[PDB]
Amino acid sequence: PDPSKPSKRSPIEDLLFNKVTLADAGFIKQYGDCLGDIAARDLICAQK
Amino acid sequence: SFELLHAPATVCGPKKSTNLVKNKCVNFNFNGLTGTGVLTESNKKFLPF
Repeated sequence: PDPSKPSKRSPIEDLLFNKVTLADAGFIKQYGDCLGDIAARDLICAQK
Repeated sequence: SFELLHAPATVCGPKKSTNLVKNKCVNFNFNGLTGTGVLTESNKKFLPF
């Protein structure tokens, strides 16, 4: 762990998360240019 | 013969006028297009067709 990277992640671990691209379930909350938050837990995930 | 398309609709029923209901799950019905949903102001581009 590198206590300068988020959480108890090593320099390698940092690359292991940052180099995998997630744009699947739970990262899409709103769809079709609808209004409302697309962040935190402040609005209901309704993926599409 | 019913033509439902772009441009304003001119024939509607003998019902009480209202503009819209907002941010509520309602059965919407605008320009003859229907469905069940929540209405908010549009935020996207349109063509005149």
